[PDB]
Amino acid sequence: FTLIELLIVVAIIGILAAIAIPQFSAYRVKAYNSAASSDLRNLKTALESAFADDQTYPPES
Amino acid sequence: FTLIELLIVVAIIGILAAIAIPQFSAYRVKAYNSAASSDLRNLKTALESAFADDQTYPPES
Repeated sequence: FTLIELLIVVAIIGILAAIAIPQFSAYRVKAYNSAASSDLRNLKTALESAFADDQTYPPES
Repeated sequence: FTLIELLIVVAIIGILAAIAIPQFSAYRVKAYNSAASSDLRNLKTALESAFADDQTYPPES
């Protein structure tokens, strides 16, 4: 509308364009880690189930 | 909160929804089996007790 109105908008667009976007890197690597430790604690039950069938842990591959 | 925040959540919900759920089928069939072998080894003591009363194993049914 008025030149002064178009001077507040550009003064607010500048504000709302920098709101300290956080580093969402550590908060995701923790999920990837806790998939692998879960997966290992599960894998152990398969190994120690298979031993109590065969008196041996499985052959590799 | 922020669109980027709602992009990590959907990136973690996808992770924590696939954590390699193991096949809990063999680990239960072993229990059903070891009920029946226990039950037989017990049933034998009843048969060979009853013989030493009557000089005969029981009639069927």
